[PDB]
Amino acid sequence: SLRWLQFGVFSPINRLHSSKSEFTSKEPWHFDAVIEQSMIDFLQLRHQLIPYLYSANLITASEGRALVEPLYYEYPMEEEAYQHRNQYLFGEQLMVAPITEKMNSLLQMGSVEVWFPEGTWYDFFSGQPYDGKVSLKVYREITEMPVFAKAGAIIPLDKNPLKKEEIPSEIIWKIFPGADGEYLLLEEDNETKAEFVNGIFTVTSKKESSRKHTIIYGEHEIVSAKRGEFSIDLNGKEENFDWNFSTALFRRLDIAEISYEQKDEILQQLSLIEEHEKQVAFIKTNENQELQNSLFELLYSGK
Amino acid sequence: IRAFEDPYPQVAQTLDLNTELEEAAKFDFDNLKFRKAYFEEVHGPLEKEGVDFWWIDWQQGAISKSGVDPLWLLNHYQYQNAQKKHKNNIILSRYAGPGSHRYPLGFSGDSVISWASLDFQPYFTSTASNIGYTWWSHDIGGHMQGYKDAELSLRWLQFGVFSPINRLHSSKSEFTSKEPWHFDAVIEQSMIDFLQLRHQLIPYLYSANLITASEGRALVEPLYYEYPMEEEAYQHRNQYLFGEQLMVAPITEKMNSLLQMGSVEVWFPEGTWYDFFSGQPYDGKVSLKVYREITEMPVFAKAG
Amino acid sequence: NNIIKFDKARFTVLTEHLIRIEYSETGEFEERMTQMVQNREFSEVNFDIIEKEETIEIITSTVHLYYNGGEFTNASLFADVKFNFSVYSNRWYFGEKSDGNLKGTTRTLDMIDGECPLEDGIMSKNGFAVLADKGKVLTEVGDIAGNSVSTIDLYLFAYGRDYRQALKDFYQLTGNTPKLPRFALGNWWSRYYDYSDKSYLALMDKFTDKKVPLSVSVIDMDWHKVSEVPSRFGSGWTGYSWNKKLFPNPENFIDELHQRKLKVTLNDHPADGIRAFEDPYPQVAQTLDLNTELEEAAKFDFDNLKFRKAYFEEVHGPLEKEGVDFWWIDWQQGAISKSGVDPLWLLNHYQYQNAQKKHKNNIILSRYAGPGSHRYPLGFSGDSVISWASLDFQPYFTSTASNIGYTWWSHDIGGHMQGYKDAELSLRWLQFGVFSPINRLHSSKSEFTSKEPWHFDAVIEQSMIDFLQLRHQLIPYLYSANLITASEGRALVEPLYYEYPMEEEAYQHRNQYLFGEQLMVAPITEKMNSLLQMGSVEVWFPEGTWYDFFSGQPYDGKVSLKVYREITEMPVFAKAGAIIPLDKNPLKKEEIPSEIIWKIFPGADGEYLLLEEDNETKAEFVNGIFTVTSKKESSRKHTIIYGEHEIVSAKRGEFSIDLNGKEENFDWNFSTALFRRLDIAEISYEQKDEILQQLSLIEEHEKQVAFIKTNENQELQNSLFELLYSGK
Ligand SMILES: OC[C@@H](O)[C@H](O)[C@@H](O)CO
Ligand SMILES: OC[C@@H](O)[C@H](O)[C@@H](O)CO
Repeated sequence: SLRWLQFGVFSPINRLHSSKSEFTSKEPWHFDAVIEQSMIDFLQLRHQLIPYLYSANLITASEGRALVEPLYYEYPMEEEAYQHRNQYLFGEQLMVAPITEKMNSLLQMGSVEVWFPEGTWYDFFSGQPYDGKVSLKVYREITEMPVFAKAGAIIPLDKNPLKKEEIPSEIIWKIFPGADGEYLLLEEDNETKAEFVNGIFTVTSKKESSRKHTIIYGEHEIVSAKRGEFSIDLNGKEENFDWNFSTALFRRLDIAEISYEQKDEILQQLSLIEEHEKQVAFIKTNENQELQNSLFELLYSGK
Repeated sequence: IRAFEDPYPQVAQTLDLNTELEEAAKFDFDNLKFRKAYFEEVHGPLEKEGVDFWWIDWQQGAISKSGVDPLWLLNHYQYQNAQKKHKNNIILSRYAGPGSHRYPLGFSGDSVISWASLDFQPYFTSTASNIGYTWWSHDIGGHMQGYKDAELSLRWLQFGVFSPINRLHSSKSEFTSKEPWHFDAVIEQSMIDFLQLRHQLIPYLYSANLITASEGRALVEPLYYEYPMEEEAYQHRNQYLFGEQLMVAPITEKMNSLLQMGSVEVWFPEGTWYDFFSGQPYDGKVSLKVYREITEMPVFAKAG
Repeated sequence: NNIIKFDKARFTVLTEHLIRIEYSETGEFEERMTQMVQNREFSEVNFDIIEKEETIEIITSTVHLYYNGGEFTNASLFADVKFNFSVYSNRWYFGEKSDGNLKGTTRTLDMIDGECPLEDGIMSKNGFAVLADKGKVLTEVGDIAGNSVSTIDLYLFAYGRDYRQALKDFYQLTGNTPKLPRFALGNWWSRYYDYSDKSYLALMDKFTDKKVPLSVSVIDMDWHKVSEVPSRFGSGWTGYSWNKKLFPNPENFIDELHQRKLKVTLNDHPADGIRAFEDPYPQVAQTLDLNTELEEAAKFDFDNLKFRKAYFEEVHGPLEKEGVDFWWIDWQQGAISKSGVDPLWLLNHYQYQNAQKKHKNNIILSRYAGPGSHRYPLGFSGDSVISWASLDFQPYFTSTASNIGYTWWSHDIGGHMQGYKDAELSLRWLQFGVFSPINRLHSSKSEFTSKEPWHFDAVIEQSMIDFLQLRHQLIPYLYSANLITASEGRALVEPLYYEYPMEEEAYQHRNQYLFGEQLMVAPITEKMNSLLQMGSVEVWFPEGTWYDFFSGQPYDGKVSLKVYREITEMPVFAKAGAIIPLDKNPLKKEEIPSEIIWKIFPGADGEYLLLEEDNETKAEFVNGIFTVTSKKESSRKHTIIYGEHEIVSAKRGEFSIDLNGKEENFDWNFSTALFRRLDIAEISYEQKDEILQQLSLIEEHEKQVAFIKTNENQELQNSLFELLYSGK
């Protein structure tokens, strides 16, 4: 039910529905506290995405571009773009690889094989980095979805998803460091251009308005509730996400339903072995094949 | 007490040791002067800093010149010495044979973390009453090695709350903490609820403690103590009487994923029984498989 | 000085790490040698004593040994080591076992299919071991004298993880291993088969035709009467009388083997003694005054001086006169004797002594007879079951034996009896055998178990012939190591933990070993994966740069890496700067090589000392300069191979050559190796094509590894990973 909702949020329309059974309600509070909270978080995220969704709607209607695109629309000459049936582009800034198989109980994580095009990619939620071009098995807890953004991506989010407003009074601009980027937010009665060029972020609009703009640069909120058109130099600011190998490794070993002797040995050897190639050699000896692939994803992001 | 230790100068003077050769005060509990140095000059300064009682952690065998197990010498003499610190003081140490119940508490040590270890422990604990050793303190959730399973940790804590002592402990792993918040919101909340319940039960537990001491009745009784002529009382190894008012059937096997519930076969003696938590009723005498979510434990009370 | 008495005990501090402990009811302590101990003369060492009325403590650099008086008990006699290898296994108690012992060996592999228990050795991960001396005392000249007056006699070893020094001082205490003769280090031929003189000589000539060198010709029990023995005598198992239908002129047959430069040994089953149908019986019956009309047997009795003398002079004597060079003592009839001395120990002790009258540095072939019996090489492990499990045990069994100083185990290469046919098992076993102390092919009485290479298909036969030639190329290296065992107490075969005592991985690769000082061996002891058409073993590479000795495939240490080989290749490695001498002429019958190849592994300095019968030759590699010198001059011609290329051919005398200009790199390359492994693999052609294309196209090493990580064949992932690791 939770994986299906994760997909629905990153689908054209997010309509919860069920047949006549007393037992098939999609109410988040039908489920346990963990599932309930994750469902509520995703349902709030859908409303946060409405500006991005409404803009892409106006693009479909005016320029004949689909919100959801097969990978081969953007990468028609890459063979891997035809080999990831459930992977897609979601508007122009986001790439989605939904987890659609039950978790491996030994890992306490589900997984999907992701194709990362040439470029630097970040997990939209965690900032975990990936060097494209590569095909890589990625693992997530049942509460986390594989959604990626390129260096230079700019995504607008409604800052007030619960407040009943015909158009957002406040937009968060979420920026992924490491390249130039551009987002055009089309609305009922405006257009707003966010530009990021040699570390300069500039917002302009065809019409003035009372809208207040929040800017998040990688990890850090730089500007809260700033009105009107402006420019800010982000060259001074920390470009790096907090995501780190050591923290992620500890979490994956800690949730895994494996032997404590194996957890201890993996934590000790990956902490002690400095050379990346010898860390990979160490995980290649592990008898649990899916555990190897999970540890490999962390070592590949951390390379 | 070896030559690097803080108390060594004082012990070396007391026992006439050659300090330039770094002569150790070797463990010798057969020796009156060694024991006196151990209690007065080694434990003494640590008790003056505020140590209330001693966890004697002996795993080095049964060899002495007297032929007396050093574990028995430690438990006997340290229990006696503990009464100078505090009225009705305790130790925490392994079982030293029949009569060593005079030196509570029992400490069962380095269990492997497994469903198997949990499934043995209620039987182990009630069976110990048959040699009068009624205060076993097990590492709740298991000590070492074994496998991670948050459900196992939660079932183990349910049992510990309805055991003689509820001591959370783990080995040296970064991964084996028994903190409730180590686990997900569901497991964490249930663990917190069970830990609160242990303190709710202290009046009951403390009253039963006075009964053990004055009347020779175990807190944890095998079913056959109350029902000696009932064959079913010999066929439910993990089922027990917990004081005089409660019957416990801990769940000690992983849940059936299709039901999202664990189960145990309970024998209900003649009479009307209720689930202590839910009020679910049961007409005895019957043997019935009972099912609980991982957050719920089978504990029963009779009408009245 | 180094002797302290207290109560009824005596303590001798032989080294800072070695203490003799004795108890005596009579106040007399034992000075005589024992079956085990040959020498208690050691240089004075420093230690401290705390002696009180009722207690003594002896303190060395590595142990506190305590005695509280009275009879030795676990409470009265104990010791703490001055190490922290364990949290609480650092105490020895008299008569108690502690954990950490790395084991030693056992009498035999008779009837063992896979693993069997071993006795304790003198080596422990926790730093101490006790070696009980339960043997009889010897006379000056080495005869059994009777019971020790030291009714308890123990050696406490407290060497920590200085395993090499423990073994050195054990050899000082128990006597060094004698020198082997060079002939023992070549290939032996053996088979429990009723050869005639003609059929045996035809086989030796077939070995020559097939380019397989041999040093020893074993003749098993069918040399003597078997089925002809009248049943009133018992069986034909014991025999001292030639079957004259098979060997009508024994002395001529043995001269024929001698003319082929082969040493000859006969199987001896001693246990039924010399019975009345035997050819030597009239002479033995005269000497021992037996009742010949009642057919009184000379029953086996090695406690008896007159029996031993009759056995040596009147039974072995005539066979040795016919040309028998040395004795295969094949005892499987138990440990019972009036003296309480194991008949196997008496045989090994006395036959090894007697064998020295025949030849300088002569040998026997016999089962292990307990601590000190390394004085009577060679070891014979006996009737192993022909199985993968038995081969998988054998490397571990062999290196572990060094922990009780028994360094010359000769296993039946390819296993002895029963079990199952598998040509690949036979080939893997020979690979190990070649890199073992002794390479003796042998088999039980089956028509189907010959170890002849031509028993097998063309691929297996050629590989077997190649490995059998390699054994003879290795005799210089083996002989030099043999002189090092005899002179310095260093085993040819060492467990990894002798060199790397502090590396946990040195305890985790049971079948991996150092073979002399220049080579590290990881034999494959499991059947191949048919999908890969390769077998594999997990290898621990210590820090440093390693090369496959055969291929020059490189490995950056420290790493644990699964390595894959076709059934025709063995994992043997050498470090940067390794120098290994090879006989250039393994098939030529020379008493010492006329020509040595010097194989140099580039990338560091190195040094090798080739010890011989009447020379020492030093090879030095310092800043790209290779230099050969010798204690004595000789006609010897030296060939130098530096990495891939022959630099100097057939150069005489001492000399120095600059190799700084020459190619250091081996040809071994990723692309060639990748193609070979994909090509032999029994996998889909679509997978082979895709792997070849992607690993060629993807340039970044980490993305090549990411590509192989997606492969659904887990073992193919590991095989491709080994290549990428070597190619990083
Ligand atoms: O002091 C460390 C010990 O291993 C303890 O943690 C055990 O609980 C003793 O049984
Ligand atoms: O003499 C026949 C024996 O069976 C030998 O072949 C064995 O190798 C002895 O162990």
